[PDB]
Amino acid sequence: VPEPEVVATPPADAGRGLIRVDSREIRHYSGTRKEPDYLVSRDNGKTWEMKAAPAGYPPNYGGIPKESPAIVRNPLTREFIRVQPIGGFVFLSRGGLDGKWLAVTNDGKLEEDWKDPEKRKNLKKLGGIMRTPVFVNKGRRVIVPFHNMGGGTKFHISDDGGLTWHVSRNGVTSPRHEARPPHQGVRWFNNAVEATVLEMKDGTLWALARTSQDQAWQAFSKDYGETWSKPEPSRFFGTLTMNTLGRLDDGTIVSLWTNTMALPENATAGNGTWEDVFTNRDSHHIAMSGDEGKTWYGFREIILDEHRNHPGYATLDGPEDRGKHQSEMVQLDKNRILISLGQHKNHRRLVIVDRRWVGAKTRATQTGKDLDSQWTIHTYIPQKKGHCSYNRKPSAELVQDPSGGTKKVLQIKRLDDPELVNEKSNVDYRNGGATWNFPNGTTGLVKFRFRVVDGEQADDSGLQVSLTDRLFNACDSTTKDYALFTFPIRLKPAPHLLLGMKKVPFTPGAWHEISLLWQGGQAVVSLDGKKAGTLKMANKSPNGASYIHFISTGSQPDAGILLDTVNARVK
Ligand SMILES: [Ca+2]
Ligand SMILES: [Cl-]
Repeated sequence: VPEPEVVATPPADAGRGLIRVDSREIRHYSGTRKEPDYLVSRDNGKTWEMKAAPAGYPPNYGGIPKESPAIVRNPLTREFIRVQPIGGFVFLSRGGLDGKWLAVTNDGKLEEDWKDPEKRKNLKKLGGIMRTPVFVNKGRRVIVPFHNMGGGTKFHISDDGGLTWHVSRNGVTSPRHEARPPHQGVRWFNNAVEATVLEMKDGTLWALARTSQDQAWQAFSKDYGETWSKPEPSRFFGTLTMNTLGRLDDGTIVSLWTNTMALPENATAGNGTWEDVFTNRDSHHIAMSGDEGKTWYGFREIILDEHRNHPGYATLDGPEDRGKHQSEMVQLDKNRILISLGQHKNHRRLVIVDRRWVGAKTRATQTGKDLDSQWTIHTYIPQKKGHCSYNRKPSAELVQDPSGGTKKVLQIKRLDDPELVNEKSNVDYRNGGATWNFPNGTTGLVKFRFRVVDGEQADDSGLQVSLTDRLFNACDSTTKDYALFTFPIRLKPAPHLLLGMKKVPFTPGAWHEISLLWQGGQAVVSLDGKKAGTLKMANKSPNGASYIHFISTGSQPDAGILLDTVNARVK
């Protein structure tokens, strides 16, 4: 069963503009300010080329150059509706995407002659930053989520195919972040923004929205979007990144999001009215549910950002926002889904994912072979660069296997690098680390092979090992406080595992295997095939474990430990 496959770079940041035309043709429109165009696949998503749009397709009067308008098919008429991410007009098609297009007027009529500037003055303009129109109530209503500068998500609502519009009575909100430890400042405040909506089988609507909390928040509507329930945390971890929900032909729900935890806010973060830095946008994830969201599986990494370790990350080809957050999906066939994801022309991708891969129960890795594609190891140079970015370094390096032979293995240690410190922001990212994804499970077995490096060690040198339910940065020493299960490997006074107050010795100069067998609220730890002790769950999870996280613990430069293989099996 195939791993995720990159097939192209979309012509706009992801999240809007991907649209199926027929059984073989799929398009991704653009935000171009010039003659409209689109990226097109004519082989159901495998290969792609740019094409100019025909003369009757409207230019982008609103929007912005890096974002396409949203294009959605009306399920009753099979025509299309188009809205921009911001500004511009409401366009409806007659005769398809390459047919005639009409703009909605303020008086509920349709305007054919929209290339006349004077006639554009009386066209309907929907306010706010908009996401994707969705058709609900047996196709008879269309809703467009939007947010303004402060009051949270609300919905533009039309009951006549988009000709006339009103606003929902309420929408979705979420609370402000508080500067409590480990935070030294406030996260940029987003009040339940950038919502995705799904119609559930019982007619209820589910809205899932981006927040300043550790997870997306959600609300539900029983009246097709007019009114919404009290907002609550969702099961999808992530902060200040976008969620997308969709449904496959057979009823299966798909959730796409960036399943990450940002580094704690530092001492120069503002009052929350603006963002200082993004440290959580270098991955994208997928989970699925076959039972209307009662249970979920997957939580797999679709892709890691190829540039994530780079010391020029923030400023290569301009300073604008980049990464793997934002996404849109189109099903290709029973087993395959096409996803557009990310921001910036060097980071944006179109990727094909297989559902059988989402449902897999095992994964294995060797650091020397798989570092580039599978391992998050970057630390940050904590100096603001570009638009809300930091440049990076790899925090851990491959070295020869001390035993001999051809394996390269990962050295995880406390770095001697003053560039990873910012005194005024009061942050220090010199502890190297590494983290790796596997399919989600509430029960599982993970095994890893490690060795103490033969050299000088500090008094607190070692490795904190954590099982987590989202991706924590390699250099984040607070991971243990949020982990499902966690324990330290200590190198001094002599090497040992610490399980509670139990010390379990092991030898230097030799490879060792540790296994973690978890079930419910307990994890059994084994060393070289012998039971070593049992760990109580530190944090409950709505989902289960889907990452193992390793971080050095030394406070002075040390030699650290080597990491070779990791294997996971879940049930
Ligand atoms: Ca911040
Ligand atoms: Cl943003």
